[PDB]
Amino acid sequence: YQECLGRMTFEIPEEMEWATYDASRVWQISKGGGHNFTAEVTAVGDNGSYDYDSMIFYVSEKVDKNEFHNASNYIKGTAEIYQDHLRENIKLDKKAISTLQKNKSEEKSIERIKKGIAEMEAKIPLAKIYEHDLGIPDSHILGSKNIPFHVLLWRNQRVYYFTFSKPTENSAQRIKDLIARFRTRELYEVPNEPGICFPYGFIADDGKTAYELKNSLRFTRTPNVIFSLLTASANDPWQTRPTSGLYDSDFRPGYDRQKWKKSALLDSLHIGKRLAAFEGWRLDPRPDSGERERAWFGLAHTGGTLDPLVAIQVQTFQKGTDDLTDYTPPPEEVLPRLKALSQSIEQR
Amino acid sequence: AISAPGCFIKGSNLFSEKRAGNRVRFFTTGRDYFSDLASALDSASSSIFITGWQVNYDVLLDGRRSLWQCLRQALERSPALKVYVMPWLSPSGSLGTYDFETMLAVFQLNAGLEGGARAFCTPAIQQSDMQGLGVAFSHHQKSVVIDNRIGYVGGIDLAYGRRDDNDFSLDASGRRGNDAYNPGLPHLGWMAEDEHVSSMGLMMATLFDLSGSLFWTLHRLMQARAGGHQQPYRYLDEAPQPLASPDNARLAADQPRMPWQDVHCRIEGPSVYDLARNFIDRWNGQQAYLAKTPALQDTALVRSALEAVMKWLNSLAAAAGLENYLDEKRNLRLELDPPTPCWINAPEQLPQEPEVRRGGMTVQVLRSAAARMLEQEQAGRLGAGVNLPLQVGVSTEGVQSNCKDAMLLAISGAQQFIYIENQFFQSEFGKEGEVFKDLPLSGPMASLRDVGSLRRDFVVRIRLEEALEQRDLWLLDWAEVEKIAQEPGTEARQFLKSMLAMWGVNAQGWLTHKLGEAQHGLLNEIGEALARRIERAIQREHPFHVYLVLPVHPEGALNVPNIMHQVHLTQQSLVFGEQSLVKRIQRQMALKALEGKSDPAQAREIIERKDARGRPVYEQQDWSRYLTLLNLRTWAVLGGRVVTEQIYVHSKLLIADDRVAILGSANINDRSLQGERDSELAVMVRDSEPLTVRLDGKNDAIVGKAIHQLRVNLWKKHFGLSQGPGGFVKPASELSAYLSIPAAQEAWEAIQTLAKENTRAYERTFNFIPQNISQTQLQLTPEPPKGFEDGFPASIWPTWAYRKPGELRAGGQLMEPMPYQEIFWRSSNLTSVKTFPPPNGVSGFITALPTSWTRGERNDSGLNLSI
Repeated sequence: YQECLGRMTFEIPEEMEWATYDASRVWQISKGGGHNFTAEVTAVGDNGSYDYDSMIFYVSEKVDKNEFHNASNYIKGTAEIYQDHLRENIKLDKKAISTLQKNKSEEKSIERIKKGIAEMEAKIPLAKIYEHDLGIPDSHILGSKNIPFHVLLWRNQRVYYFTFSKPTENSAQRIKDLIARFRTRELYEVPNEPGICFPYGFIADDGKTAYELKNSLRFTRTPNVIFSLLTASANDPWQTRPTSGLYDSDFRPGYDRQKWKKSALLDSLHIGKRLAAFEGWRLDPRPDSGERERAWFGLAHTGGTLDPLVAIQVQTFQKGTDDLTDYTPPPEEVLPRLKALSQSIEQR
Repeated sequence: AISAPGCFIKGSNLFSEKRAGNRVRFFTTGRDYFSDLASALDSASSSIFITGWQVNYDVLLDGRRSLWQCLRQALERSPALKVYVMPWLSPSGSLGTYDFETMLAVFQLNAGLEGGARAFCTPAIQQSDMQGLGVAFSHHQKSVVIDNRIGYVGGIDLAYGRRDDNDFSLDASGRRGNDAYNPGLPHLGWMAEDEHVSSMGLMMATLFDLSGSLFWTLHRLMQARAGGHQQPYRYLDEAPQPLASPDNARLAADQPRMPWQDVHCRIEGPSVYDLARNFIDRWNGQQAYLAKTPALQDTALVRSALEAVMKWLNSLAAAAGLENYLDEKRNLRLELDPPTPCWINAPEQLPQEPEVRRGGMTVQVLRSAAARMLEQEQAGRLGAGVNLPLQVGVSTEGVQSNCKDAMLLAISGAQQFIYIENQFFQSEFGKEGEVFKDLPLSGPMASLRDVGSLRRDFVVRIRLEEALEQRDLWLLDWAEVEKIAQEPGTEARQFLKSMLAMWGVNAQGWLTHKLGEAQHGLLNEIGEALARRIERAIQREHPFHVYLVLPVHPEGALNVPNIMHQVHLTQQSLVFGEQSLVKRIQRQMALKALEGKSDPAQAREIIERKDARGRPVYEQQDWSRYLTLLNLRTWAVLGGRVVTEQIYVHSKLLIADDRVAILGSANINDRSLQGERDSELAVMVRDSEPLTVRLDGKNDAIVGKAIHQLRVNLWKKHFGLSQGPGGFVKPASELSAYLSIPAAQEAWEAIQTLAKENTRAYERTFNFIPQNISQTQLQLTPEPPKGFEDGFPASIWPTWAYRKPGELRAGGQLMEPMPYQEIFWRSSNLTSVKTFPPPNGVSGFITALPTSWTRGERNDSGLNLSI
């Protein structure tokens, strides 16, 4: 009963589930937002980063090869539609210049519009989408004319997408090395070598290259309350902040003072061995009339300057927002289990 | 009304029924309406009722005389005149900075008038279900009825920026003061060095001349009116000096005004009685509401306030002169005059019941109102002892949604074509498509929304998070804000103003959230009405069409979160949403084209999976067979620089088979269409004379002539053909043939191609204007020769560039100034201003509507859908 995220491992008190990409959204993964629980009980931005040529990856839930094909179909359709738009611009410009050339009309702009057309046509061929093979079982690998990127994979009914913002001339070499080092993994399984731990995956390395992962967590007993785990290396090139996706609206929610009452939430919670603060808020019903609903928020983020940054964000979801049909338990009911989980976090 | 199966609305809560024998004269520009209003007021003899969303007396009617001047001349001419004015009242001091001088102008309207007080003013209080959320609601009723015989209704309220000519000119030097309307730009002029009139100066001057129940007592002293000679005012009676904004800044010479397109009508007949009954009932209801006794504590507070005001006036040695009415230079008692409402129970003021006449132009008056408003009007009728005779089918308790139900019935009864020209578009669109909750908040919106993202070290010292949460100026730390102001750095110096603006925006963020629970979704059903009619046309496979003309973006700058959220909801309703108008049309067309070899229940899933492009089946269909969404734009040269500006389509006009020309003041948002929030006056005019027309070029049709001419003139202006010589926009003469054919396809194909050509020319010249594909992407670190051809959709600020749109860990910024910024227009010495080569090939004012603007970008402010 233990799991690892990023480079840290922890012990889980009871049954748990990770957040993976939406099966209904798998095909449009080039526009990646992140993993989610369901449509409405998600968080913002659950995905991982790696310093190997500015790498980002996502993990899908159980999908099939039809959706795996639909993903590359969408990636191709994007470039197709851009080509169509580019061609219609050329058509409109040609009609405009044909109407312009009429009996010594506007001068000193024909060269301008012609050089514009020249640029517009020069940037035409680079938008073609080319597919590759690379000798990888069941991989829809894409890329440019020579430099490849946008990796795809399908193992154990999962999807692994690996994109690199700055691939060089040896991009195929680098990405095939990386996917050679890649290895699938299973829930409640923790390896014994340095690498990266994300839900249902592990890539081994020397254990020193920078990383940044974030995911959300939820007990199967209490679906109304979720916890999102944040991990990153020390002094990473992205300098991710402890909040990272809260937008100063979950800090100060709106409510009617007539039927509910709010209060601060400062508790005690030590992660690993070091002690951490817990600054948030609590929403409590008032005994004036029948009000049985709750909500609260909290965040603890000790670390980062020398050790890997570890942040825990607690967020509650109201009854009836989704398939969940249970009232929100008060914080004191579920905080003991969070304390039990937080004390068992250690780095490899 | 027998030439078509479609008839008026016929329910129970209807305010009134159709009345024939009406003389209807439509108006297409504001100038014509103002001129006709001046002439009618010059003809006025007996009684005038005025109601409007915003009434201003600074406006010029005929170009030489203002509204207050015309009204005063009417009063001088008629010794038995009776004027009642009923604007809309904001429950707070002011929602914005429109004006606040209407009450004092009506006060000065009785100054020096022989005889008793023949004029009365009564601000209108909104009335809805619970009003806790309803404080924000208003009255959108516009009407002027003259001598119970001539009435007006439309969307053009007697306000600034409404009087526009056929040319659609961008030059603002001609207009005076507050008449140069352009909310988008930061106005950078200045008028009141020594010429114009300060807004505060005249009101404190009127306080000097005199020598929350404050509004109640001010209207009480308004009712206790000194109609005799008190003082000849220079600035409004012999020296008509223009007013100014609170900051008294104007639109600069090289800054374009914002053109304004609206429609209006004049009526004469028995329906003027309908409008007069509406005004009288509302006036009586508001008087009865006023009859309630206010709080004694509030009365004492107002007494102390007026005592302090008169003490300050006495301390002002120059101001402490002489008084004669109700004050007597402090030698009299206090001001607690007993209330005495002035009803409209006089038999002269009561309109006579009009006879039923035949033919002409039948008109119906439509109202939306709340149960509270109706019960207040019943209370007013009982209190004043006034009960006008009513037709059979009218109700007085309940709710009205006459505008919404009327639009629904016209949609359900239309046969060939519909033309719409509106201001807003907010209906149901399903659950949002291409936008998801896991997706990070957009670039610009996140910059506006999050307050700790920028300068974490500078925010952790001020620690004003708790201050802004608790909403306390004293809790705001003066020491920390002063330390940050004194911190070194020009960027810090700008950051002080930026964070002051952020506090101004975010000070009140808890208006009404948990009134029940947070929900999403629009309520009114005009969009799905269009979709259902279009789908019936698809199902029967016979020609039908619908247009929509709307503004590019709502009034104001594009850096205001509520305006951005309205753009989000507009795009979701139009196209983006998963069950939008385009999606519903595409689904029906796919279902039709796939009805050959497909099981009934199976097809509902067969139309769903993707093609080789990866996109679902129904996305392959072309909706341009049922929809032509268009906007309006122009350009000019002011002061040696190329400028462009949108034409705000503020009209609320609607056409139904060239037989009906709807008009009024109901938008396409819930706040106006649902009925329980806001009140309005829309009319539903019906013709009575037949005219032949070759609508589709092959089959003859029998429609009206006034409606046909109104639509022809609307298009004629819309294409630049009606404007005068010398303009910067050439006419679209090739559409003079196609204007009269709304059912032939070649007409809409021609207009659509012209729209696309105009859009392409504008895109070639400018890049800050809204378009689909961002042009600031090229100005970045990535090099073109490597092989970077992505073409990202433009954001809500089209110069904003995205390094990676999918997430927010990358981020971006603006690469070139936006028009609402100051560095756009002001040639700062430390930088160099950017100019653009003149555009070419641009004919007409209509341009394509950008449906890839803000694609996959999350612009939600988190504020109430109602407010």
